[PDB]
Amino acid sequence: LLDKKWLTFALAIYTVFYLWVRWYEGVYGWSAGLDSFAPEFETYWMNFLYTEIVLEIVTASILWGYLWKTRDRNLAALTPREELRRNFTHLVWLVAYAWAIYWGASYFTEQDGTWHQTIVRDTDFTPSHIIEFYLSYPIYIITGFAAFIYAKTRLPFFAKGISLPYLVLVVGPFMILPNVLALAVMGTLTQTFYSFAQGGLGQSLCEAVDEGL
Amino acid sequence: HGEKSQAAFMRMRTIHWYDLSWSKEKVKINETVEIKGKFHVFEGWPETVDEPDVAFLNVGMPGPVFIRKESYIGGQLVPRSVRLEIGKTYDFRVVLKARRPGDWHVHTMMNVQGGGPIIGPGKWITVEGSMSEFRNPVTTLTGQTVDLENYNEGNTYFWHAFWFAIGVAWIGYWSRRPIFIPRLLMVDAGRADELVSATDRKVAMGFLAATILIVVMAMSSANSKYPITIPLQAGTMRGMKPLELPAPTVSVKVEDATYRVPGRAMRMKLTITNHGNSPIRLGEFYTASVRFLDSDVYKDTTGYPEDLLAEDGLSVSDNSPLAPGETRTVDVTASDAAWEVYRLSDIIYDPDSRFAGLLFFFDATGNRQVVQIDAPLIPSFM
Amino acid sequence: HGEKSQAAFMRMRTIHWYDLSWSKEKVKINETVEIKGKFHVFEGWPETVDEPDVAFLNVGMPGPVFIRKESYIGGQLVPRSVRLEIGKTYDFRVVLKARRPGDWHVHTMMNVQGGGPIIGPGKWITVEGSMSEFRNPVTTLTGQTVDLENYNEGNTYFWHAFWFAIGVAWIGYWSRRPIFIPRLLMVDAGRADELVSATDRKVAMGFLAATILIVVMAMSSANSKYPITIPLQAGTMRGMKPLELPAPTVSVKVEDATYRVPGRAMRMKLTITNHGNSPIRLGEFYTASVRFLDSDVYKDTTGYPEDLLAEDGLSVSDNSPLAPGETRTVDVTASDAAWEVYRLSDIIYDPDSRFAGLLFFFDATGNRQVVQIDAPLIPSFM
Ligand code: CUA
Ligand code: CUA
Ligand SMILES: [Cu+2]
Ligand SMILES: [Cu+2]
Ligand SMILES: [Zn+2]
Ligand SMILES: [Zn+2]
Ligand SMILES: [Zn+2]
Repeated sequence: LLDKKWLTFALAIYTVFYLWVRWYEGVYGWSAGLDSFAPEFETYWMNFLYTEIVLEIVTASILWGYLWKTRDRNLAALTPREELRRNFTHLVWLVAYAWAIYWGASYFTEQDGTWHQTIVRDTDFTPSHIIEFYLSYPIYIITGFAAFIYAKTRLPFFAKGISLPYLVLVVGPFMILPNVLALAVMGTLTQTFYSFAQGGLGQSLCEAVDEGL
Repeated sequence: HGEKSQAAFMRMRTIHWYDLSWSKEKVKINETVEIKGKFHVFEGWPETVDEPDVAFLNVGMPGPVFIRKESYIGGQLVPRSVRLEIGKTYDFRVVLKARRPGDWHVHTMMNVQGGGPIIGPGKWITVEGSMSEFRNPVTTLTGQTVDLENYNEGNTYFWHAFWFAIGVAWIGYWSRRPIFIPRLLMVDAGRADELVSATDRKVAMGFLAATILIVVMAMSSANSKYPITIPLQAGTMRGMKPLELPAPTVSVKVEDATYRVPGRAMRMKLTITNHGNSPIRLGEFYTASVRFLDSDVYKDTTGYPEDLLAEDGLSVSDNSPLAPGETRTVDVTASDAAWEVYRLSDIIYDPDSRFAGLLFFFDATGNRQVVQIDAPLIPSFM
Repeated sequence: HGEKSQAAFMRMRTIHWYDLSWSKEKVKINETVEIKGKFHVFEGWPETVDEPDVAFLNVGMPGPVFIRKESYIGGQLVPRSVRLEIGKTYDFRVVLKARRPGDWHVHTMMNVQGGGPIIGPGKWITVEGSMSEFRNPVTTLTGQTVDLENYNEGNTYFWHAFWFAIGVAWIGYWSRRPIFIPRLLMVDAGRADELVSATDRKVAMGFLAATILIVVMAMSSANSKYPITIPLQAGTMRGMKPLELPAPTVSVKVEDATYRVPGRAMRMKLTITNHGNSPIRLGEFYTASVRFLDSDVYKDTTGYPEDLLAEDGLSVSDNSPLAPGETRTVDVTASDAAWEVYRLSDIIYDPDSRFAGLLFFFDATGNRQVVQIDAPLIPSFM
């Protein structure tokens, strides 16, 4: 009933996964990950790459595939009671996105930043590149899409549309690449906020302000 | 680490490192290891690498597993960038203090201005001990002696926490109240402005005045302690003293030079011609950190990295003494796995198939002549 | 005026000016004053000042209180910018004609390309007389002799007034009528186009054709008188003849050099070592236009600017004759208000605490040797 700790999954699923990763490189950063022309790189690090790309195409196809087919066909008449439950789960998807972005755009990014300072790169495929570019980014993009689709397929307001700011939010990362804009999130919240208040205007939200609160 | 992947001809024709020496192979935390040697900036510097007008004498390691206590090109201490001059040879000396226990492949590298870290040979050095043992003491012109490992650490932290807290304090103050969906709607139908009012706007200027106040107080408080301070010292050192080399007594001429694809060896047809007066023999060809020796003629003692030293890698069709006044053409082959391991064989992907090295000749009583060769190097497949 | 506020190390390590002389101290309008001397471009030129590939030999004064009649680097007249070469010494000669009555602090300065006026020492010169006396005559390859003070003045004025008048004439024609609030409203409700009509559009093309006409008439009339004209002569002069200096006989070595903060003096410990064959003494340390002398040894007669000449500013711990072959270490102290007045003391704000100067040594029979020193200069506070 209402909004569950299906959320606790969303927060810990990345946290555990990425903390395992940080350990994993932590031990093989030095050992294998220094000289790329050693055969221990083609096993502990290169194989890691091929594994993830494949896992990402797959889970992406499954995750988007799933939701697009379980798209609510008879959306026209379903209760405000669930138009809330769903709105909340949507918000969990966004928490999952934001968390996923944190790891990608802040964590592993400025980490790669440090890595460059300490060893001259042997490949465009350093450990922190295998993790920063081809693990971290696909993940938050997949999370991104998921959320978008969930909203489009699960909530009116979002269905019959394609939100601009939301589209921009989700595909934006596809036009972010280095050497040698994600604020859309606002627009898309101010939306999800309205989405919450269709029946849930009441209020509070204008009634129980003019009184207690 | 990081050579190997970089263009084979860049590595051949950029900086030649020789007479390298390392004072120790194994060292305790806080102990010193001293790297010495010479480097020549190759006269035929490639295009495409900005001339070393502003270069920096760096060290090739995985971070501060050592700290660089001192570095010297010519006689002079070199903490800045320095202007090196094409064609010239210099002697350098790096002095490293050990900081992190482990096995490090330390290189001596040049950092050049416009495109390129120019990485010299790397040698494995082992640090034993505990990082908790490391000290980096330094005495100021101000009286005090501090440890650079931790100096000013607590200060840094305080000021960041303090300000960070105040940032939180501000959002905190506003977030006692509800944040989004009521405040959003209030703005919508009808006016906002019930959402904020002094005592809100008193706190607003409380913060605003408090902030300017604390900044200026803090600053001239930081000026009270620490009244003697300089700006970051910077700026390229010119006038690097180059090494005065005697004109070489041998001259060589490279007629064709080929390599097998795929292979582990480079052949070249040299006309060695011995001016000056003592029977001379060829003992080494140095090419891209990789050193090929005729062990019938010369033997490394400096403990040059084992993966880069080809003990009898170099074979001369005729390496009998070359009498003074005499001049002969000879077929020379530099051969060793290092040619494939360090990817000099990757010259076949380079847009400029030209090599460059140093040959080392030795007379009877064992004093040496260094001539430098460069030429186009041509593949042969069939 | 303008040095002093510029970075003390730029002033130290950029161009050194010596053997300066001024033909006169007081001068009548239309009279000549000639500045001579030598300058060295310092081998350790800073980063940050583009090398003097395109430099200009200027004069530091408050506008044309003099005019520059001639200027010479090497033998050559230098009315363009010139390429000077780092390391080299040149002799210059500037020739000034006096134009405005007064007291002028005249400097000799170099103008450099990328960032910087490089200002030499300034001397006060006094011009007596009337500005109404000043003539700048010049004979052309075209026969005529004109006065540059007023040449082409009236012409300039006429054409400007004439065209300015026409400008007014055009607005004046339209402003006989009412300009704004009626015309604005006519455009508004209903159409404009009653606001303009030939005879308006006759006048329009009257002006239009008359303008094109007068321009072309005037131009080929200006071509008729003055049929012989060249383009502005420009372009950097290469091949500046540098001075051929004899290799110095003394060599010095700077081991530490310190300055007191705050203070008026710089100490340095030199190892002076006298090769060549006559007992040598130290007479002068020139640093940044400031000259410190040991009057025990040398006396300026050239009337070097009083505020920059420290008559016994230089003290040597031991300035007895230094025998040929002998070498000694000596403590030297340059000391004078000029060090604080010309703000060399402000080196403490510079991001490169390194100085540079010239030492002048004199043997028994009064002939001299110039060595240049540079080194880091380190503050001491406690
Ligand atoms: Cu690092 Cu070899
Ligand atoms: Cu300008 Cu004296
Ligand atoms: Cu070389
Ligand atoms: Cu000089
Ligand atoms: Zn990167
Ligand atoms: Zn060894
Ligand atoms: Zn006088």
